Amino acid sequence: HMVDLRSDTVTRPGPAMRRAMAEAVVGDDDYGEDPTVHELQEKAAELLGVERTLFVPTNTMANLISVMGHCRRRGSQVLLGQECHLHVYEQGGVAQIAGVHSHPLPDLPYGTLDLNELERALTRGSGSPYHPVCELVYLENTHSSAGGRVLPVDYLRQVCLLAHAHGARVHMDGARLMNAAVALRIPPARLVEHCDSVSFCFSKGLGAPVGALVGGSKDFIGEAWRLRKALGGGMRQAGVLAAAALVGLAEAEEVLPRDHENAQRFAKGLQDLASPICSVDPATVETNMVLVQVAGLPPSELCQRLQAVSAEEVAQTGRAVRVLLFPWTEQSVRAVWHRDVSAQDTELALKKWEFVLRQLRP
Amino acid sequence: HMVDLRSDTVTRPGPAMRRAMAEAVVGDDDYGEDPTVHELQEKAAELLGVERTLFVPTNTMANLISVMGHCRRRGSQVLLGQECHLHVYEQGGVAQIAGVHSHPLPDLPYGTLDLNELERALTRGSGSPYHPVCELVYLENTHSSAGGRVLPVDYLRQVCLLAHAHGARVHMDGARLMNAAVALRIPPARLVEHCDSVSFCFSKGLGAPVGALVGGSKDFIGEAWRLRKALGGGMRQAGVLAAAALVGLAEAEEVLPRDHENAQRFAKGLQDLASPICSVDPATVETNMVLVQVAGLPPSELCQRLQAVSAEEVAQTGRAVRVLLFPWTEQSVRAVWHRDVSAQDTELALKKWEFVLRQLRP
Amino acid sequence: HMVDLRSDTVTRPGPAMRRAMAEAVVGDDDYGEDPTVHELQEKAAELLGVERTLFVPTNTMANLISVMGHCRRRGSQVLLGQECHLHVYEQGGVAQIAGVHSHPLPDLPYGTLDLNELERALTRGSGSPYHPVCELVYLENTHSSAGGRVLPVDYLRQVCLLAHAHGARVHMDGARLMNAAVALRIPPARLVEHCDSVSFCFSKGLGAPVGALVGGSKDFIGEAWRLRKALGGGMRQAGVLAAAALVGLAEAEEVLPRDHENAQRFAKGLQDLASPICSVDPATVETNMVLVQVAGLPPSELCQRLQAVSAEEVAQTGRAVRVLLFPWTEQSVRAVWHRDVSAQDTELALKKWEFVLRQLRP
Amino acid sequence: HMVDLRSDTVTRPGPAMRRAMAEAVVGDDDYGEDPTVHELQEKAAELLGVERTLFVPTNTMANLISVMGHCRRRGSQVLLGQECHLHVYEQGGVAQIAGVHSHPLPDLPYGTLDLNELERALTRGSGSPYHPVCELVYLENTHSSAGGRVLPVDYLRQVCLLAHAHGARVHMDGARLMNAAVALRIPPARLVEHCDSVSFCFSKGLGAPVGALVGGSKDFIGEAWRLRKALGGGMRQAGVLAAAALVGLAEAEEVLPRDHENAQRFAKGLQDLASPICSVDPATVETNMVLVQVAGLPPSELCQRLQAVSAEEVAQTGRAVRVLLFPWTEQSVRAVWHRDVSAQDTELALKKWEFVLRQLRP
Repeated sequence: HMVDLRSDTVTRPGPAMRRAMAEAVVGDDDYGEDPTVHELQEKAAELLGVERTLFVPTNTMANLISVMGHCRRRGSQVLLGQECHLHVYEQGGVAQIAGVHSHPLPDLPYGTLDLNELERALTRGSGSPYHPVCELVYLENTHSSAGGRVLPVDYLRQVCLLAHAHGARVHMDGARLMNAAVALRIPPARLVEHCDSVSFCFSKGLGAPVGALVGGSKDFIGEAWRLRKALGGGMRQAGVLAAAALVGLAEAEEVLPRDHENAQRFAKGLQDLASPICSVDPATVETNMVLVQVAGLPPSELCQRLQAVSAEEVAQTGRAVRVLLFPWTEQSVRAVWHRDVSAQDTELALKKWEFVLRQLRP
Repeated sequence: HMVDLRSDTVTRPGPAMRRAMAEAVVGDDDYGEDPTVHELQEKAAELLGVERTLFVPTNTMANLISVMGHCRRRGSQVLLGQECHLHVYEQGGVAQIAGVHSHPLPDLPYGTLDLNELERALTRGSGSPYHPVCELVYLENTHSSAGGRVLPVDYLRQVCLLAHAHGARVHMDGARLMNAAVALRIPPARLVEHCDSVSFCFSKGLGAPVGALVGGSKDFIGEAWRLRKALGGGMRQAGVLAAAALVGLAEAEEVLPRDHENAQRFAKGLQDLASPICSVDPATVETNMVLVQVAGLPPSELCQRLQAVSAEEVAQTGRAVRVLLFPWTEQSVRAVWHRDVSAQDTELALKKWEFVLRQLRP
Repeated sequence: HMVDLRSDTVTRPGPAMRRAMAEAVVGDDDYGEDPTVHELQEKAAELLGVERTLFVPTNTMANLISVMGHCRRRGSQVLLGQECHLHVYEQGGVAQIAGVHSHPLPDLPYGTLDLNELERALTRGSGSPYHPVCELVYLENTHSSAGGRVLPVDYLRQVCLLAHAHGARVHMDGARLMNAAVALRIPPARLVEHCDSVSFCFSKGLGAPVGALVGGSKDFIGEAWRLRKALGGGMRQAGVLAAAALVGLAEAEEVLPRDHENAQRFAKGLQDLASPICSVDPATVETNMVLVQVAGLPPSELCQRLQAVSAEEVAQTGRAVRVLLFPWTEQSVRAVWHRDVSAQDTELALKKWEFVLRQLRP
Repeated sequence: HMVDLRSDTVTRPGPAMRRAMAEAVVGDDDYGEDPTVHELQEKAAELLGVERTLFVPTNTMANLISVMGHCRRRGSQVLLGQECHLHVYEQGGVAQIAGVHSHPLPDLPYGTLDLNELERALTRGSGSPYHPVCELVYLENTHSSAGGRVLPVDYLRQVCLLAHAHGARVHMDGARLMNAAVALRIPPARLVEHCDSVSFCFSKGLGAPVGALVGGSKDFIGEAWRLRKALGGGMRQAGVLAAAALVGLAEAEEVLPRDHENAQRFAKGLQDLASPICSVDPATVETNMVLVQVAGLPPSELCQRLQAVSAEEVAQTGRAVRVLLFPWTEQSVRAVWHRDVSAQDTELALKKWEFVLRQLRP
């Protein structure tokens, strides 16, 4: 048996999604003739509170388009977090493709940036010609590398006040924005109100196979089209993909709460083991991610043992469960939940974790 | 009734394709865990005679990845045609994204480049440090802007001899490579043998909704992966799209011959009208495209009249056919055939053309 | 004896220039505290009829700054000539540094672009989002590769009318602008009136060791400063160089006429030889350059023989003159005059040419 | 009277330098025909222990060329300090020109990078294709923003061991490398032994008006030539500037010690005042810079008062000294010494500082 908690991107299409793709009404999106893509873009615009949206192949391209759309001036700068996904896991595309300078600030704690450090940075070269012009403050909600932490609304409000005062825009990587809205029990628009543009990903917790989009004003999306075209994201009959994304958008408020509960149950379960090797504070499990601190064992070996199966596992547990995880830091692993991990899969992953921990107990 | 000959990208998925998408076995392609994508990449590699292939969202990204993969040296240059699709209809991405210099040579005649001009250009800065280093010769087969002209094998052989002598690679934009192979009645590999890398598009004549790929050696595709990632083409469960592309690849040798026949029938039909306004040489209709020369009427108005319907059309023709076309040059329009244009649609488009021509006859 | 006609860049500083450098009042130009640089920028602004000017190290950087200043929009395009210096002999910097697309048009004939082809190109993607936006028309006066041909004022007037109608700017590479003004016997401002920005080079015919500048409006030069800084052209005590440039600017109207006369004398002299190997039309020698057509001998060997000295040369000529020249095309060489080539040096170069031609006469 | 301690770039040429420029033997450097430039490049290569050197207009271009020379791979990364000059005061050229990603690490303390953080960063994506490839570790000696701190030899040795193990090169911004060599009383080559390439600036403490250069192997300088050309640093008769740089290179070991003594005298003098507003630890004044901590007064106003002159200054001091300084941080100012600040100017600047401090004493 397999329980894959490496990422929520591994979500596979359900039967309602598979039917929607085979029954999609499509056209050439490059000509603006795909009705299902237009339906997705209009519904997502209403959900996010933006004027327009633009369907793209990946959330990577959506972030890259947004940065290029705000930071067009030669000698522009993005203020972002040093552990945000754009700065670490996107090939440095801000530089090698957008040609924009990046100024990273510490964000590990709770995915938030120190408002004092952010103000000092926004003021350093706010008018001096010797410094690059900060045209964008880049935010990520939820913050992936911090464990799926939720950015509060008031923090988002303070960032926009600080950015819009120094003549900068605000973009929010909302690759897991619905995970944040459900955690706060607020409509997603309340978070997007405090930003100029937003990314939104269907291929993670929502369960769609392919797709993301850029949200913003008409003018910003108007120029996002040319950038999508130049990067090679201007597909033809994309309504096949948008049909599946429409299904996941409707099931979001019902599917995502179960991912948060399963992650919280796992964190509480690991805590109830009182192991001197693994330590988790369930109060830090805000969404679908659990960061487990490891001691005395390299995190890679913990993932290797949890993925392997032994005859003694079948003895003291009963089942043979292969738990898939990623080593995150030098002293921690990361578990991500999604709709293909059932609550019974979660209990089985807890039992595998008990067995592995016991077989190496100091 | 609608007969859309603007482009072969408007092909809509058939029932076999719609079923394949709903029945696709998928995984995360970013982890290399989608079996249907791997099946498409292996079959296409055997079809094209390359070591590996890499599925991408669009043929635009496939060309951009190839140029970036060959022209990485700072101060690199691409030798290409001044009417090739990359140089005209791709937002100048060779420059604004790849940062590579372009040297266009005349290609309008038959999509071919003068081998003397190509040799003189390859020799100008072949060793001088004052000139950019030519690292790629860019070819397009079939050539779109010239009317779908087929590049002969011997011409491809001479280009590689000239390019590989001066230390340059050869990439072939094969957005309509199967249209060329069927026209020559040869396996597609015979054309790809004379190039280092190749693009291949499923979303045109093959009929798939979304998808293209890069073909080449293992090492070239190995680095194409990082470039696909940075540009935002690294999708997750792309096996949904690759399932439809596998169907069109199997129906290619049976679907494309009908597109060439319908285009040839139309060109002969227009010729049998002997109109002093429209003139076509059917000998120039090598694939699925027909360039119609217009006189005394702006090509935009000809497209407007062919798209419109009048009561007199219903009189002298019987049916109300809306023929969709694009104005190509200042004195010509362009018609492109595909599997959604039936042979009976072709005859109806001929009758609409007769009516329009007669109602403005000088 | 050496007569170096390879280029007019080989001009060495005179005693008045050497004194001006040692007596220059200088400061930190980066702080705007060098008075001699400010004096040069103000005098050149009055000479060219622009609002401001910005001293730069090379004419290469001046052209690169101008292109970057006009073509900042992502997906911008420059319309230029396929034999202009920017497109051929500047490492493709428009692409690898500015990230701008280039659309070259034929200019070899007389350094001019066909106004019909220029209008058809400016109209192709003037409003379509599928094409790059043409934001600059790039002109070169005098045109180097064509033999120092002068662009007429009326042609410059027609280009601006055509460019400013389609929302594009006009930049003029005036690396040899004074050579054109003296040829037309008009103030240099009459040429710059028909452009938005201009380059101007002191290190060629004017005789300065180092220096060039960008001319334009206050706002354009204001942003040219940031670009000069980013490229590494923001020098400190540049008044040392600007002092020598001020001397050459004052001697221009007296030094350059002698270069045109010496070149014209050489062209007439070569014609009076009636050789079936070398042919020049003196009517094509508009400035300080002479293109000599060669037959039966590779142009490289002609340069080798003219540079070499034999005992038979000392016999039938009397002196041993080493004439330095560059092979230009496959059938032509290029001679460029400057202030370090005296009129007596010109006669000696004619005699060397007679001897070489006679010793291989068919 | 003026005492300008804003920067050491304000050094003006001396009479020996002014004579050297007027007596320089020059040629076209673009053709490699300037003997004085070749003399400077050979002497500097012997001084630095590198194979070749390449004269450039500014130290900004020298750093930009080096980064571009090492980080050519698409998706390359530079590891540097977040307060190094390249990352803060160079328009973000690593991004907007070189297209390279930057990973800044904390360096403020002593200009050094934590070897553990540097190892963790070099190991994160050392082999993973999901991360950019670190091809350069960027060091600055002396570190400007930290107060001219000297990087020890052993630290340089440990950085190269760590960088060369993970397949990265090491470049050292030696804008003030001679200030470090004199401080350590070691030949400059001992520092350059622990790097692959080096920058070296003549226009600061050495006193030359214009000039810098890149040092490295033959192959690295060979490609630096093409990059210098593309950026517009390929000057013609640069031997005018190289003659002055040769004079400053010979006077370095005699001029720079006086700048360190004057700075140390000032730091001790300010300390002997025991003011609760200004505080300096003379042990932190390693070279020609003094960072003065300010309290109760914004650093801009302290610079304003020290620059202004009052009748009460002429009373209690005797002279009217205008001390020029830059505000550095929110709580500190920065003073930089050079050969145009005499030791008697230093004492006068101390007396002005006493007067200003006393007139606002809490």
